[PDB]
This record gives sequence, C-alpha cells and structure tokens, in this order.
Amino acid sequence: QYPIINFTTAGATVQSYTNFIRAVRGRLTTGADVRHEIPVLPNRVGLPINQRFILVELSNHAELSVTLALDVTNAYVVGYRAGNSAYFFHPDNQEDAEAITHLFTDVQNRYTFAFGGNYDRLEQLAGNLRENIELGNGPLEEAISALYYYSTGGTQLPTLARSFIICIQMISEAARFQYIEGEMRTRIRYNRRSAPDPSVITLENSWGRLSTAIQESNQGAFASPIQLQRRNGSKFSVYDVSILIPIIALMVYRCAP
Amino acid sequence: QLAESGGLVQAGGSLRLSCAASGSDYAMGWFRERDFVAGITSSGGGTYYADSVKGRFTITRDNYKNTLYLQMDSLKPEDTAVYYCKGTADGSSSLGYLEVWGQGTLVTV
Amino acid sequence: VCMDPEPIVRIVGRNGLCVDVRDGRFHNGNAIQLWPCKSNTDANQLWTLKRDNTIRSNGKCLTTYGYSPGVYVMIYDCNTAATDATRWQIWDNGTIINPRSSLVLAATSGNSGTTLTVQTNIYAVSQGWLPTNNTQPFVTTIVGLYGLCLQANSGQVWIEDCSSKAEQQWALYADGSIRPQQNRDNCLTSDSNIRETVVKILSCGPASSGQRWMFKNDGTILNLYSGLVLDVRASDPSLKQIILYPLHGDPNQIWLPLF
Ligand SMILES: *[C@@H]1O[C@H](CO)[C@@H](O[C@@H]2O[C@H](CO)[C@@H](O[C@@H]3O[C@H](CO)[C@@H](O)[C@H](O)[C@@H]3O)[C@H](O)[C@H]2NC(C)=O)[C@H](O)[C@H]1NC(C)=O
Ligand SMILES: *[C@@H]1O[C@H](CO)[C@@H](O[C@@H]2O[C@H](CO)[C@@H](O)[C@H](O)[C@H]2NC(C)=O)[C@H](O)[C@H]1NC(C)=O
Ligand SMILES: *[C@@H]1O[C@H](CO)[C@@H](O)[C@H](O[C@@H]2O[C@@H](C)[C@@H](O)[C@@H](O)[C@@H]2O)[C@H]1NC(C)=O
Ligand SMILES: [Cl-]
Ligand SMILES: [Zn+2]
Ligand SMILES: [Zn+2]
Ligand SMILES: [Zn+2]
Ligand SMILES: [Zn+2]
Repeated sequence: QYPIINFTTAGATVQSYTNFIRAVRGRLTTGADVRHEIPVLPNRVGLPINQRFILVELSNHAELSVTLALDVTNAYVVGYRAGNSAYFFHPDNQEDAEAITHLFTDVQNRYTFAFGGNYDRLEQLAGNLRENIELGNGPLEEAISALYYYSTGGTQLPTLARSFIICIQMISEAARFQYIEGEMRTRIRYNRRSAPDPSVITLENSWGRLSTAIQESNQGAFASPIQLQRRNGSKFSVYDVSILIPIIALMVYRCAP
Repeated sequence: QLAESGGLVQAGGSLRLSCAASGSDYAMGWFRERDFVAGITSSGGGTYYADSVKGRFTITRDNYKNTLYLQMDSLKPEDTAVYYCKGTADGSSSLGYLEVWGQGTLVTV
Repeated sequence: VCMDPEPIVRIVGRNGLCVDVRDGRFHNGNAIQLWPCKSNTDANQLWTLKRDNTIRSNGKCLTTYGYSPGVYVMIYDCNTAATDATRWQIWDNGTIINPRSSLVLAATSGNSGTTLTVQTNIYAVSQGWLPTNNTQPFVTTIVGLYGLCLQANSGQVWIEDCSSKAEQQWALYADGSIRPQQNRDNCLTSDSNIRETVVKILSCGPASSGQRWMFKNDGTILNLYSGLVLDVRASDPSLKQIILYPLHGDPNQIWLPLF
C-alpha cells in the first residue's frame, strides 16, 4: 500500500492545513536532492513502481471521503478513488498508462477519462478558467462531495472538472509552492473563498520552466529570464534563483548536479 | 475561554498558577497597565520572558491537557499584582487576529 | 549532468548600485567600482558568468589584487592574471567569494565610485550581491504570523492588520537589505547578534551584518551572520516587538513575500 496522507475540511485550521501540506512534501521527495536550497522531486528514471505514487485522503463535514493519487515525480494528481470506483486522467503515454494499473488494485470499477488532467482541458470542460474558480475550505468541501458522487449519477462533468481544478491547486500546487500554500492558508484563516490572482496562475503555468531554469542555472543566475506576475496584473522578470527560494518548495527533476 | 487558578505567601516563596482552557492552536502568555510577563508559542519550542521576571519565572504548556502553567520562584513584593492568562489565534477581528483573556487571579507577596 | 550556461548579467549590490569597471577603461589593473546601474549596452557593467568560475567584462576578468583583506579588485586580462585571482563562486545567499583567499567581494563604502575590495566574510550588507538585469529592488508586502503585515513606523517595526499603507511596503535590495518603501536610506536592522534583540529601522550607513537578510526555503527570514531568524515576540503581535531568535519554525517565525 502506497503512503497515505489525510486532510479533513471539518474544522480545518491554518495549522492543520500546514501540517497536511508539509506531510505531503515529506512523502513526495526525500529532501536529499537540493539545488540552490530548493528540493527536487525524485528522478522518474530509476524510481521503482512501488515508490511512484502517494495517496491523499480527503474528507469533509458530511464524512464523504475521496482518495487522490499523486505522481511523486511531478506532484500532480493522476486519478482518484471513491468507494469501489476509481477514475484516472487520460495518461500521456503508454508507460504512465501502465503505471496507474498499480493504483487502487482492490477497486472493482476502474475508468480512464478521455480527457487529460491539464488545466486547459479541465477549464473548457468546467466552462470556466482558474481565474474565476474560487478556492478555500468551502470549495474543497464541495469538490470532495462532487468527486464522491460522480460514481452515482449525481455529478455532471463541468462540476467534476471544476472539482479537479480545486483539488489540484489546493494540494498539488500548494505542495510545489510555499507561495500558493500561503495563499490557501489566507483563505482558510479568514473562512473566505477566492479565485487565485494572476501571480498564482503564472506560477502554476511556469513550474516546469522554473524547474529547468533553476537546475540549469550558472550558480543561480538564469540563462534566460522567466516572466512572472505580481498580484495585480503587472509583469516582471526573474534572472536569479534568489527571489524564488521562498516561492518554490519542489521542482520536477530535470538533470543531475 | 480561559480561567485562572492557584493564586498569598511571603517574599522568597513559590506559587504555581494554572490556566484551564475550554477548547493548541493558540500561542499562550501571562500578563500582570497590563504588562507582558511570559509567553510561549503554540507547539512550544519558543518561550519568551519579560526582562524583569527572567531567570525567576518558568512558563510551560501541555496541549494534550489544554492547560498553561506559570512557575513563580523567588518572588518579591514587586510581583504582587493581578496575573492574567492570554491567548492569540488565527481568526478574524479588528486586530486581524484573536485575543482571548482570562478573568484574573490575585497574588500578594 | 545539467548544462552550465554563461549568462551576461549585471551584478547589483550595496545600496542597489552596479558593479562597474571605472570609466569604462579596460587597462590591466583598472579598479572595479560601485556605480549607478546603467540602462544601456555599455560593456563595463555587463558581466559574463563563465563556466570556468570566471566573471568577465568586455573579455577581461574580475580579478582580486591579492589574497589579504582590504586589497582592491581590478579588471585584468584573463590569461595573464594569476588564475586563482580570477576565480569566484556566487553563493545562493548573495556572497561572491574568491576560493583561493576565502575572501569576499565587498564595497566598504556606499557612495558611487567606491573602489571594490575583498574582505573577510561577515555576511554584511557591504558583501551582498545579486546577478540580475533588474536594476530596481522588488517592492513587496511581507506577511507573517496570523496573516498580519510587517509594518514600518519610523524607527519601530511590528506586525499589524494588512491594508493595501506605504508603511507596509518593503524594498528588497540586491545587497540583502530590507528597506522601508517610504525611506530607502533606512534598513531593517538588528543592532546585535543577541537572541531577543529587538529589530528596528536605522540608517543603512554601516551596511552591517545585522542589516542583511535572506528569505529561506522554509519560510523564515534569516540574518546570515548570527544564524537567528525574525520572530514576532511571544507570538503576540500586540507586543509590537519583532526580534532575532534561534530557529524553532513555529508560526511566529514564518513569513511570506506577497508581491
Ligand atoms: C541582460 O541584459 C544584457 C544586455 O541587454 C543581455 O546581454 C546580451 O545577451 C544576448 C544574448 O545572450 C547577446 O546576444 C548574443 O550574442 C552572441 C555572440 O554574438 C550570439 O552568438 C547569440 O546568438 C546572441 O545574439 C548580446 O550580445 C548581449 N549584449 C551585450 C553583452 O551587450 C543579457 O542576455 C541579459 N541577460 C539575461 C539572462 O537575460
Ligand atoms: C551561504 O551559501 C554557501 C554556499 O551554499 C554556504 O557554504 C556551504 O555550506 C554548506 C552547509 O554547511 C557546506 O557543506 C559547504 O561546504 C559550504 N561551502 C560551499 C562552498 O558550499 C554557506 O554556509 C552559506 N552561509 C550561511 C551563513 O548560510
Ligand atoms: C492517515 O490515516 C491513516 C488511517 O487512519 C493512517 O494509517 C495514516 O498514518 C500513516 O500511515 C501508516 C501506515 C503509518 O506509516 C503511519 O506512521 C503514517 O503516519 C495517516 N497518515 C498520516 C500522514 O498521518
Ligand atoms: Cl560577496
Ligand atoms: Zn547555488
Ligand atoms: Zn490514448
Ligand atoms: Zn489560463
Ligand atoms: Zn588607465
């Protein structure tokens, strides 16, 4: 059985959310591979299948429970279990298709969506962009129930896609970025729901490119600038890893030191 | 909610104050205008003492019993005052964070 | 193994000035200096971070005059200079160190035209550098315990309810100083290394070790020379005290630069 981390929205606090995101990071990578003080996720090359994934069990006030599966090599959600049904995003290639056969083996119903789990396709299926899909404890609660009832005929596809968009940002992206995690802790702290601002959106969009720029930097200095956004629309460029150290908590593996 | 207890003895004595909580998320501290005496972070690991009482007072906490302590050794007539317990938390207010006090316990030295 | 690129970039440091080959003269032995950051293609401020641990301007090398504290740093032909005097390491905490001497690149004064030197490393503001093409410090809010905002009030610093107040804006300079947006001559300062020392705002004049800070990957704001971090005293904002304190990681030591 793959490692499991639990979070509940019932009575969730700043602290309980922080313990949860910390716990997820502790099982995503060992922390022994660090570039310019930023941890690196395990190399897909060499990673045995029995260490490929981690499980995140979510529950809410109604004690509906759902289990997301995260690829440790990129911290992203590849599918989820609800009751005795399991669903998976369309894998990109054949090996990822084979690797997910090792998830939720006990489950009696297994399905692969025709769509992948990238934001662009989830947004069109949800009928809305991340910039308008509110985040917070409340949205996570509702996303959990919608995911649970999808096995039942009670969750339409846009609401499912919207629930995926909520869970991925609040779990995977918060794991990748202390910045995004702090944005989620802001919402939990004040019991507010809020769509992410452009700084969050551009960070999510740039995660791969940021990982490559940092790992192939010459002593922290990038070969090319990466364009980010402030919380207002305003754009700025980053030429060095120094400002990103408190912003990014995990990087996808790109190359050897 | 917070309630004090354990509050007369001569100069140079000892007294331990308790603080029973109703509901670990909270940083806790002791006050005695009201002045800071001692404080401790939520998990522990940070204890911060006022300069007057440093080296004489010991704040402790225990989050599985939801009780805060203040050990007061080598007391002087200067310690005589009303001693309050205080907690700070993450919610919303005009402060921007929560402050819950106690009703106070009298100490006379 | 990852590719090692060779980016051309400015080196910004003390008071936000740029590392500059004086008067654009590339004669062997001409001094390196602080100078206001240019906005053109002039070679004397654009440095190639080479794969051999060399830092080059117009084909010539950033070179230390010697291996003793206080000697100046010059431009010199890369092949003719002593090889060890042309080698540098750029550390992630803003230090540019000469490995042979273990001495650190420094600007012992803050004025334009200051001759650069190598000094003993004390992680002072005068030894903080950033390789970047950004010539402006990044202005940001600094959120901390309970989502409250770091706030400047003349000499005093504390944390208070956030409100998008210029007293809550901070300029992160390339030399590692954290400056109040309303007066960039002044610096977030710990007058000393003692634990529980109250952090305040003072002139950036001395460019001391108590004035240099690094945002760590764990969310703490670290003063590099002492090894202590910023801490909302007793985790109680009402005390209006931000102090140096040994690292325990609890929420009163966690911060986030909300840009
Ligand atoms: C920071 O700003 C400076 C100045 O604007 C940039 O320097 C310029 O960098 C480009 C590309 O790296 C250089 O052009 C290249 O020239 C080589 C040699 O001929 C050629 O093979 C390439 O195809 C490319 O055209 C350009 O010469 C250089 N300008 C200078 C040194 O004055 C620098 O790239 C910026 N750094 C970053 C990380 O964005
Ligand atoms: C600033 O960064 C440098 C480079 O990462 C640090 O020096 C290294 O520290 C590690 C951890 O103790 C040692 O294993 C290395 O031997 C050190 N040297 C090098 C060349 O990597 C330095 O400690 C940092 N300074 C502070 C105050 O954090
Ligand atoms: C989430 O809940 C389950 C069931 O209550 C716990 O078993 C998990 O504990 C973790 O997994 C077990 C097998 C063991 O390794 C334990 O040390 C782990 O902590 C729990 N997950 C977490 C992260 O607490
Ligand atoms: Cl340096
Ligand atoms: Zn580095
Ligand atoms: Zn297919
Ligand atoms: Zn978009
Ligand atoms: Zn000359």
